[PDB]
Amino acid sequence: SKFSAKRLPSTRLGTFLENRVNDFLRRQNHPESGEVTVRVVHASDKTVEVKPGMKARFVDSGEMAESFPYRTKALFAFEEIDGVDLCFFGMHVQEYGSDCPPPNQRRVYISYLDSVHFFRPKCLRTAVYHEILIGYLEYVKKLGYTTGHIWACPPSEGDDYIFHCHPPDQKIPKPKRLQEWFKKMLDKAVSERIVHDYKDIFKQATEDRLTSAKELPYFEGDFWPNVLEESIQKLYATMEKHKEVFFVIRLIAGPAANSLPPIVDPDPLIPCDLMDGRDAFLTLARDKHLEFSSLRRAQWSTMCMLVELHTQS
Ligand SMILES: CC(C)(COP(=O)(O)OP(=O)(O)OC[C@H]1O[C@@H](n2cnc3c(N)ncnc32)[C@H](O)[C@@H]1OP(=O)(O)O)[C@@H](O)C(=O)NCCC(=O)NCCS
Ligand SMILES: CC(=O)Nc1cccs1
Repeated sequence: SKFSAKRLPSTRLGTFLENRVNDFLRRQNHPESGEVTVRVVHASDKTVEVKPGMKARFVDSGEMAESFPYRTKALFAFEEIDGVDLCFFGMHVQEYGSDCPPPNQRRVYISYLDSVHFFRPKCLRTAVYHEILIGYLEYVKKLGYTTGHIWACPPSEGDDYIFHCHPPDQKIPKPKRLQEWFKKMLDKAVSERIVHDYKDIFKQATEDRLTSAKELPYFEGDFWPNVLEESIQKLYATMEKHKEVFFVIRLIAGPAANSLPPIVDPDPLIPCDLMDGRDAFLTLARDKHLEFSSLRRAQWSTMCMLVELHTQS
């Protein structure tokens, strides 16, 4: 195909992730594995605005920035199966750099991740997802982001985070399973000296000696900004109750976290309105019936998705 995944423009981030995954695959040496291609298909500058209640309380008094700048990225992984691309993994992230005001400085937030379970061989699928995620943490660490933030909430039945119409026998993990799955990924990263340690949001706030909501990171679309608006101590109660779902991941700790030079992202902006957050691709897939429910349909949908990405106005 003149519209292959591999022909999508390369990025340092995508190159870094795909090389990590394919090196994992070379080590495993399984006869059914096919080459993985990771492409960043959207990167744009955004700002998240403090909502009214929090603004009135902390912004207007000069205690908190009014908004926080970030870059959003969308990336996708593809495996070559039978000389045909298959998109099997996607993620959108929010990256708050070194000039972003506290509390958000040098943090990354994983907005959404999703998958379609046709990776071959099946016995390496989870392992490959973990390699992608560990790579992403490794990469942002190298650039100088200090902390990663992951929300482990599975989609409710019939809801698709990124890919329209999942396979009917692709089970959706319960929250306990997904939380353990993230722990498994983070433990591997700990072993590899990528992650220093990780904590749920309640344990984090406690160890941080947080006493004011103005000190919690404030991300676009996250649970916490909405919780904070309703509130306007009871907050600490709500952090305890939902603590299992919210991982705070320390990449760089202690003194080496405060002497850092500015973060320099070597990758350019990538305008792609189709991939500016998850809604537009779901809308396109719903309208054009790009389903991901069987290997065959997913390959066809992948091919259509690729054509769109290559031919974007
Ligand atoms: C998160 C995700 C990528 C992990 O996929 P994965 O590595 O294959 O891990 P899962 O936990 O889904 O599946 C592993 C195994 O547990 C099984 N399993 C999953 N959910 C299950 C359930 N509710 N009951 C019983 N078994 C289940 C799977 O069938 C699979 O079994 P197998 O590999 O022996 O066939 C995938 O579940 C997914 O795309 N989920 C939807 C998106 C999402 O939850 N995003 C979360 C954070 S934004
Ligand atoms: C405020 C906060 O830490 N939000 C989080 C989002 C995801 C994991 S932790």
